[PDB]
Amino acid sequence: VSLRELAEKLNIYIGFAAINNFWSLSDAEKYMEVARREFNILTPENQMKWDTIHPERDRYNFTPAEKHVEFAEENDMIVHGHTLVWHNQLPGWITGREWTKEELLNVLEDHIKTVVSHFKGRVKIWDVVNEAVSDSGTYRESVWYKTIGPEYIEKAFRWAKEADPDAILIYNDYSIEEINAKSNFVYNMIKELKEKGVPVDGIGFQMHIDYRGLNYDSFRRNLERFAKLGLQIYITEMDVRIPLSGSEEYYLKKQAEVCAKIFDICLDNPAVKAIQFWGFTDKYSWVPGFFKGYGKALLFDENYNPKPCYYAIKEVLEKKIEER
Repeated sequence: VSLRELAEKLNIYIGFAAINNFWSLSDAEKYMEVARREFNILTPENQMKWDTIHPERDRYNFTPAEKHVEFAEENDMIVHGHTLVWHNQLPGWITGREWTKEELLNVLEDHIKTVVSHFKGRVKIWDVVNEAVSDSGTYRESVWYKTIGPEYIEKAFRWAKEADPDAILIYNDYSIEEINAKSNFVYNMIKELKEKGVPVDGIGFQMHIDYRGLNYDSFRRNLERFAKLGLQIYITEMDVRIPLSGSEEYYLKKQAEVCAKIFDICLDNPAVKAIQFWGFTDKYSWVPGFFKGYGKALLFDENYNPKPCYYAIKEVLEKKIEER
């Protein structure tokens, strides 16, 4: 039984992030086969981002993203868009010049409406605003915030909902799984947005954690408070990094325990609608390059062979189905 088959029985989605030009990889055939066999939701890792989809002020390139959508549709997967507003990897036409509030607001609205309208009805979930809060519990001083002020967030959501009323719009961020200064800020930010009628349909927890896991009680309580705001919950970029030194056997065992616990807790909260990993094979992962000294954070090894965490997750899913 595949992960997606089990997900269907529990009425949730389980998926991954698709690497750039996955269709032309030297091992594209094997990569795509594992993907279609196991998952029912796909997030383009980079090809829906600004620098790829909107390379010049008046130029739009949907070509790569369309291949991601085509693959998903052909293999019965829904698509998760990523991401409309972010501070990293912005094109030179944005970072290379000074802006005024009015000019950047027009730029932001134009981008959001064009991109969202282009995939209207084909992308079910959109990461509208990504990582807008600093790691100190304050607004991140990005070009958007510094130029426009906090209103860019509320406006991004309203514009996206206008372009596609049926799309589920979410705020996505890292290190906010537990109750802490950062998630507290996010909680108040979203509570306030929804009080004002802003269309924030859900929240996304990236889940970029390590073999040590999380404070599970805090995670459970945090999921509960966000669910009570009337939000759908998504685990969006999960990976459980382990040290590339020491006993791999020991770390993969801890990795499996962590994955099993996260799934156990998520499945117990009906607001969680999907769980995705930021890739699926250790052969293709952003972890080694970002977290020095770490890696082997995914479900399958470099040879596409399932790891301990894969079986652990599957058993948890099967257990939930039986109890129901």
